[PDB]
Amino acid sequence: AEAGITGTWYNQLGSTFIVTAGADGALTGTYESAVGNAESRYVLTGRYDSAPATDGSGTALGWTVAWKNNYRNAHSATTWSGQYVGGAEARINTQWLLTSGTTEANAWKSTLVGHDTFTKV
Amino acid sequence: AEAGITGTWYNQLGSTFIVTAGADGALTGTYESAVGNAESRYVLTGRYDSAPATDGSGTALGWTVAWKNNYRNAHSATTWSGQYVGGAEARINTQWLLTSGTTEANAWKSTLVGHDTFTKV
Amino acid sequence: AEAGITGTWYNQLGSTFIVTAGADGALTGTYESAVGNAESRYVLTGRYDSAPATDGSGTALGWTVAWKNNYRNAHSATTWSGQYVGGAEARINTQWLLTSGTTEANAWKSTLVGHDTFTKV
Amino acid sequence: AEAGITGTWYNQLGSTFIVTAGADGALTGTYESAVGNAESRYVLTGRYDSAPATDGSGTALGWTVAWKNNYRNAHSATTWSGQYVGGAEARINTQWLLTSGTTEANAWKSTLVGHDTFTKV
Amino acid sequence: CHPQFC
Amino acid sequence: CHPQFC
Amino acid sequence: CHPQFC
Amino acid sequence: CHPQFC
Repeated sequence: AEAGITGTWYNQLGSTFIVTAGADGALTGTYESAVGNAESRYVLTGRYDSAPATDGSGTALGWTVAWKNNYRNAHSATTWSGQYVGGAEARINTQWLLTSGTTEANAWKSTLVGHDTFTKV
Repeated sequence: AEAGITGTWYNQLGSTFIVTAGADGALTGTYESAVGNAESRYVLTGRYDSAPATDGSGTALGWTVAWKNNYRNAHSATTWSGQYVGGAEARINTQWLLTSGTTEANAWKSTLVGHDTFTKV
Repeated sequence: AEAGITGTWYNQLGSTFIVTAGADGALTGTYESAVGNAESRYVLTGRYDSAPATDGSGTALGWTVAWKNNYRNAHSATTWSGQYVGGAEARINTQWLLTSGTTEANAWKSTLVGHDTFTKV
Repeated sequence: AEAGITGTWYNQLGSTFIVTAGADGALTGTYESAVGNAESRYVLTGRYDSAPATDGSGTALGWTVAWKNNYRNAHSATTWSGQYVGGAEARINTQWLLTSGTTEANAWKSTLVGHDTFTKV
Repeated sequence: CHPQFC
Repeated sequence: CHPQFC
Repeated sequence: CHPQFC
Repeated sequence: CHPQFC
């Protein structure tokens, strides 16, 4: 993990995420959407649990991205929760929660759930 | 939000979270479990989307806590996704994902889902 | 459970659900939205796991409601997954998934997640 | 949908599900786990929203399986929420919630979340 | 507004 | 191992 | 369309 | 019991 996590990751839609896993559990980087324009780039911050292993378990981690930068303010934030698996074909399997700010009446429609798998290729 | 988010929050079980919302979307603080012993304290990091508002919407945010500190290493991480509502009785309503590192065979049982509401009281 | 599940349940918004738990795990009934008009009523079907207990565990259950009746067709369906706890103040605690039919491009926004607690009062 | 839904579906692990979609929104069938032994077969019941379409949307549906039959009683139930997409390579994309009955103290660990994709092949 | 709610 | 899986 | 996607 | 809870 750590060194293994550091780098560029891609999901099945083209989104790219670049992260640095620091010695003490920190995850910092940026997430870029499709198109790949100068700024479809948002800041991401998270944590990972290193021990992590004598039985091949994955490394648990999570990060958040608030969808606001100098070109867009989508009034929402997404958190990804999952684990990193290293090896020939390392990947990060996650489940995500995307919450949008709503009025109290619309709170029922505030959170979408999905999943993403990131690879180094 | 921001100033409004900064402070101590409690959920219905007694867990406490202390956060500082920084000018540019950062969320940093610590989460403490029940008992409230010197170190049932874990580092938390997240982001919030400020615009956030002429119609009373909540402020979207999210944070992550990797369950490892100097007394415990639970090989897991939790991400909370939700929104902050300020006012007389401000609160943060969230949905969370807790992922544990597993072997590939047990990946089906790696993520639990739940919800939490935090208040200032 | 079973007899205990059979009856009328209400959630915190006013929605009402009426169910019959049959001898062999079946759950059949109707769900009614707010307003409570002749037909904000939709058919619900589900299953429950009876053993269910020498340690006070809840009874696991789940049901589905497709949001189509003779007055509305919301092109969506919701599934509730949770457990029934009997007693003085019996309740059903659930987490739900609401999926809307979308085109393949919009599939990311197809599922909302939330929670509901139903009581007999 | 309906005719299109009726049939045998397989997910990426080998589980098989056999369903009959009835004229008026009903979904009935059985789910079989891996091994494929006489009875790793459980009853499933659900609903689908037919309108369902002049723009290629999927058909929303959901079903529940209580994990109890004549050989096993896992004191749990799973609900799948998703949509059916027909065509050359028809599939059902879902997100699931698996809840186990727990005592009130363990309720936090009662629900697991995941996703499954079923195909006809 | 959706039938689940209103 | 749970019936959903094995 | 949301930034997470496009 | 997990740290999130106790």
